[PDB]
Amino acid sequence: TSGSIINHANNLNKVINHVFADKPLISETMLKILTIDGTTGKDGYRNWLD
Amino acid sequence: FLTNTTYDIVNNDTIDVLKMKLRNQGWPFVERYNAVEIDMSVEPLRSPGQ
Repeated sequence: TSGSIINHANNLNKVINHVFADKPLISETMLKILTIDGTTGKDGYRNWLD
Repeated sequence: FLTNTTYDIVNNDTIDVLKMKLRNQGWPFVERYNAVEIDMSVEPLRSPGQ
């Protein structure tokens, strides 16, 4: 349903903003792996969380 | 492009014949896939729902 999709989109953005605020929850070791294709680290973690 | 034939050669060819030709050459993408329907409803705010 459109309601479930929208809920996932908004909630996940809030989570992804909180984890990267101040000291990130994920070390730079994974960020290098997730950004190997040039994708921004914030976008890389969000796609992996999906 | 893939089987190395001119358009006029395969003008009378049927869909299944073309699909068979591509698969022998080694091209897997020879099919079209249906989309998935999503249900959506708007809230009855000063108006009947949709």
